[PDB]
Amino acid sequence: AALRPLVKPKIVKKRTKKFIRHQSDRYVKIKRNWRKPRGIDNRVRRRFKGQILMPNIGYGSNKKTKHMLPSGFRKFLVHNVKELEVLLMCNKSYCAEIAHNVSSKNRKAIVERAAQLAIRVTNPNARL
Amino acid sequence: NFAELKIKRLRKKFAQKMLRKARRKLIYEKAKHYHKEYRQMYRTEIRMARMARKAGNFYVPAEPKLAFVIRIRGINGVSPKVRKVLQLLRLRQIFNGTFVKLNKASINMLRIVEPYIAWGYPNLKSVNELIYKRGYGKINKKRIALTDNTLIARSLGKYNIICMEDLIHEIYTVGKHFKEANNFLWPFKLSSPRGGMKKKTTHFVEGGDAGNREDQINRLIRRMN
Amino acid sequence: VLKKNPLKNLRIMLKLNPYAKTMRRNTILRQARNHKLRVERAAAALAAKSD
Amino acid sequence: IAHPKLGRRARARIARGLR
Amino acid sequence: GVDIRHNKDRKVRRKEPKSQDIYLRLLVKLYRFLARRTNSTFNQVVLKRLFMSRTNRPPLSL
Amino acid sequence: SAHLQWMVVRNCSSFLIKRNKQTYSTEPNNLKARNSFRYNGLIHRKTVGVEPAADGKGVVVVMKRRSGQRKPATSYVRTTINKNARATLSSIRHMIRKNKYHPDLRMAAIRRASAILRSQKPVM
Amino acid sequence: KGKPHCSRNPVLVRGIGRYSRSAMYSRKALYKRKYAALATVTKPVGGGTRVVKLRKMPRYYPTEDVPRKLLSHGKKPFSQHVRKLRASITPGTILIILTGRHRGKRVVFLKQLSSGLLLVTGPLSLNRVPLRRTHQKFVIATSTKIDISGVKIPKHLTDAYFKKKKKYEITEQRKVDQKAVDSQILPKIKAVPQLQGYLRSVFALTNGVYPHKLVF
RNA sequence: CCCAUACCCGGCCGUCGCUGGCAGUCGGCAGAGCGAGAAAGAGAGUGGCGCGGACGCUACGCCGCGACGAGUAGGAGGGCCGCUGCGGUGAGCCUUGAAGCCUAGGGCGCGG
RNA sequence: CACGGCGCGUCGCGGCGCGCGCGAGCGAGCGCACGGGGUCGGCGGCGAUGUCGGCUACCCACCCGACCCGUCUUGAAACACGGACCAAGGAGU
RNA sequence: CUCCCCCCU
RNA sequence: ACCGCCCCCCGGCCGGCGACCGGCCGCCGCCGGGCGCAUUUCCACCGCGGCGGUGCGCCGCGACCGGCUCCGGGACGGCU
Ligand SMILES: [Mg+2]
Ligand SMILES: [Mg+2]
Ligand SMILES: [Mg+2]
Ligand SMILES: [Mg+2]
Ligand SMILES: [Mg+2]
Ligand SMILES: [Mg+2]
Ligand SMILES: [Mg+2]
Ligand SMILES: [Mg+2]
Ligand SMILES: [Mg+2]
Ligand SMILES: [Mg+2]
Ligand SMILES: [Mg+2]
Ligand SMILES: [Mg+2]
Ligand SMILES: [Mg+2]
Ligand SMILES: [Mg+2]
Ligand SMILES: [Mg+2]
Ligand SMILES: [Mg+2]
Repeated sequence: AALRPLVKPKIVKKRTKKFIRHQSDRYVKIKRNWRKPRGIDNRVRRRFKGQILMPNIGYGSNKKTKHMLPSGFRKFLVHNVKELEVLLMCNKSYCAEIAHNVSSKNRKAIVERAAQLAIRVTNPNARL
Repeated sequence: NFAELKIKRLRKKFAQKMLRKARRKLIYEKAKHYHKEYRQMYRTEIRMARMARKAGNFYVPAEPKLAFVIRIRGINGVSPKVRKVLQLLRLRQIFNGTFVKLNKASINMLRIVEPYIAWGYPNLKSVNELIYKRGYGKINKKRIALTDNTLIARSLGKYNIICMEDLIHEIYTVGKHFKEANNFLWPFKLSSPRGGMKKKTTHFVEGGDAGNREDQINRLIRRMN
Repeated sequence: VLKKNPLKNLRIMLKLNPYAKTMRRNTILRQARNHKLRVERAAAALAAKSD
Repeated sequence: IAHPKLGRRARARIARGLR
Repeated sequence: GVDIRHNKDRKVRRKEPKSQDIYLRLLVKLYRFLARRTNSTFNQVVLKRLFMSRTNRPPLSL
Repeated sequence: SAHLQWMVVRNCSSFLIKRNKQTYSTEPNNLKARNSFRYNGLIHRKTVGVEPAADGKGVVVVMKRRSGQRKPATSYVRTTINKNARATLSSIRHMIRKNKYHPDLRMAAIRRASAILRSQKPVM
Repeated sequence: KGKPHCSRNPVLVRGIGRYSRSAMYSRKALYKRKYAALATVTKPVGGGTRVVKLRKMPRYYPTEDVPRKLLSHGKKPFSQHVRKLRASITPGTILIILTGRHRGKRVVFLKQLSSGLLLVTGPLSLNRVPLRRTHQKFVIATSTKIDISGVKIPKHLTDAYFKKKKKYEITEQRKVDQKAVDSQILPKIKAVPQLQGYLRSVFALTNGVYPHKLVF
């Protein structure tokens, strides 16, 4: 029975696959990170049929559900206890995440404070 | 205090309500009169043709004053003159339509762009359906759908057009302010012709769709809207 | 504002043009009366033929 | 009657007459 | 497909001062409100001229 | 004044934290903990704050006084309320409203107080 | 005051009246119908009296709340939806259940219920189905009918009666109601030759027969 | 009868235009409007109980309507995209484990 | 029949049109809906060591599509040139 | 917010 | 010596003290302590109780309303 957001709308994504850089499968030196091809003969650049799609602004998600976690909350990164009280009034829509550098000794305190303050934490048992 | 102010509020409210009721009655009676006028006009041609046949002569009806034009060719590869005439007629998109009043200038302008348009003489039912279903008004340089009479009344109040019935009557009879009414009317965006076309490239006379079709434009409209 | 079709929405059509109501009422009554007249005339004609 | 200015008194007349 | 040209689609006039100081921006706030909630066009002209650059606001001599 | 220092501090505050397409404000007397002209607790002459009590239970309400604007030591008055939730909220509401003291923060103060109170109640 | 009279015009078509505005002004006789111009309770306490305020303020406001919704008119709860029935379905008709546990069993239909479900039963003495509800969409209505206009079914049975509770035990009330209905239904179907065996049988599709071709 | 990224209807992203709207959060010290076919005052005046009412507004913000969106050479804008160092600031993080590296784990962003 | 009061009625052509007063332009309630964008005040099942959910990402199968990039060029998949692969460095200061 | 009449439970 | 400007003292006005107040009085609010003593006030639990908001663990179904579409069946009328 985790804490639930104020409203849980139906998140719809126009696309879920990652945008793969052209010819990144043929070579290891070509990273998967997207780069717009600029060759004069490039099929991907010229938008030929059955080729790798290019990211447009048209794929942008709607503003109402943008950046929402599947649980319905929005992420916010915290490093210590004091930053947790910032989310006191952004309670029913914004969840907290402990930064990976935080030691377990402080992590337990942060998670217990969040338990008091009724702020959801997406990684509450990250060190046990 | 405001013992008088409170009653004045509802006095103003009642005055506005009575004004609205009077306006509704006015437009209702005007619609009835327009229906009578349409019936009179429809029967007059029949009567004149009958009397001419009885006398043994012929009765040539008046040349139509109103035409409907639909663009039936794309944007790619258009001669500059044809492009300019299409821009002037406000057909910047395929399966766009508009009303044109007829004279020597309109005849020659349409003749220039015959291969790109299908035009004819619209029927009263065609005008009614086009205005009611696809009719949007050009208010403040914005395409606004006509969902209330006040939108028409503001843009054409000075010309004594105050509702859909005035707009339709003025368009169909080519009134004194037909230019203003038609310009206020945004170009119609018609769907593709259900059932298909015969042949887009060639003229209607030779079995195609381009050019002038006298009254078959109504058959075309029935499937394009 | 969502645009509804006046040709299919009776009260939208009435909002735009109140006289449409009287037109539709008159045509419905006229059609019903004409159909009744034709039916009774056909019945009388059949009776006369049987006679 | 429908004119907002000149029809005010006629509108008043019919409104009172309805009573 | 629509037969139009997008060359002059975007107008170039200034929407706000390019300057970053705060006093001029406060003046701009005040005159924005005045222009949009008053029918007088003097406020509109003054706000437009507040937006302008230095070379478009030449000094006026006594 | 107030708008002047707001323009100064809207983007160059030590209390400003901006990350994850968000922005938050940190200074003490700021209900909703967000960067805004209304809720910034250091700019305005009349400011309201709600904090948890130093003791494990209760709520401290802080009101900025009108005279010592340039005297930080004697500029805030603090009152501790330790009662039931309904009467605590009623007292805060009366203090905000019947004093005509920055009325736009009434609901924010009530919401923040309610929260602090819940936090103070033992967990399940 | 005043007894509520019925509407003066029959509905010609939905939303259009038979008589016009002037005909209504006449029929209503409006020419002679002209017209012209809590939160506290005092209680004694053993002190004195206290003005207790009912509807007291809440002791907790949530961190944030959703706004109201815009108003809409055409939406009504399921309780007062208008109920539709297929023309081919009349009391005393044989139906073929298509989706229940009783797949393809010929069943006699009795009454349309209040929520739109069909109250159906083929006497469980022969085809083994009790008084039951069935959606009108999930049944095939064949064109064979018996005459049940002269039978009485209890008025106490309804959707509240057939509503599921909470192992399911059949009640003596269920048994007696089923007996009461079938004691009248069975002789009617026994009059028609070869009908009991027809109801006992189960509908099925064999190769070479197609629903769009075969009539029922 | 079949179907294109064309046309019609709908949703969503963005751009442009309206140089559009909002400082009116005016509350027991109050009275909750400026959508309504008609340039302009819910004009001011003088004589015949229960203490109560959601969100807002980083104005470089928020909100509403329309139209539109191909692109090499090239031009411009925005990047809470990225790398290294410096002045500030986070009563920041860290041997109860930083940097770096690996991952069939959970996610965000159109993308970096 | 989107007709409905009384008057003074010429505000008038012969009555209709069409003006001036009538506490002076304030009657109220309920109810239904083809009425400024969907609701149900409607329901049914399956859930502890074998089952529920996991767009994407791991592997595999199938149908459709699909020629290797960069470059000069009117024209590149080219029987045009550079390129075995990987790491680091590398060019409008 | 006037008054009657008719029919079915 | 004269003129201009500025600082200080005194006298008289105007304005502000919301980038800058003290005392007195009045009104209101809050807090601490008594008065108050339980038909008031508060805390916790139960009901498969109701209203309102948000949602269903997963898989499904139905109903009516509206928008846009494709199609079918009837009936009426006009030039003819
Ligand atoms: Mg090329
Ligand atoms: Mg071509
Ligand atoms: Mg077809
Ligand atoms: Mg050609
Ligand atoms: Mg386009
Ligand atoms: Mg340009
Ligand atoms: Mg569209
Ligand atoms: Mg582009
Ligand atoms: Mg790997
Ligand atoms: Mg193939
Ligand atoms: Mg080369
Ligand atoms: Mg070239
Ligand atoms: Mg060679
Ligand atoms: Mg070479
Ligand atoms: Mg080589
Ligand atoms: Mg490198």
